[PDB]
Amino acid sequence: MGFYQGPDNRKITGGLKGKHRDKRKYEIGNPPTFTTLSAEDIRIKDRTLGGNFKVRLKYTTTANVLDPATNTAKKVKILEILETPANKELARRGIIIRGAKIRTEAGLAVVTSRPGQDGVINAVLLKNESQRS
Repeated sequence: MGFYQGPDNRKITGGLKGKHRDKRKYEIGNPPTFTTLSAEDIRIKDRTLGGNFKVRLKYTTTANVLDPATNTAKKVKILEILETPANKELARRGIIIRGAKIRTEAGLAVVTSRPGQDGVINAVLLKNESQRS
């Protein structure tokens, strides 16, 4: 009870600290080179490509002329039927009936059998031109 000094407060300013200036560290510079290709490699599989398959021989329409003079049966190509059978329109296709005249690379022959599995109709040479009258 008389006199007493009150709470004296001062400003303790001790923030005397500077920062630093920043430079480059170790940043990624140049990128690496690239790969080439495999185009020519695929072109080497492309160059060695195979050829093409060939053709086959087929069954030509034949008449099996037994030649009575030589007594030997032969396969000669069919020209045409001359003496018209009842089944002429079928004999055009080559379905000829026994007794109808036909021309072969041999001569005039008469069909003496039915059409074979080859489409080969057996015939016999009459050893002359049979007069159609």
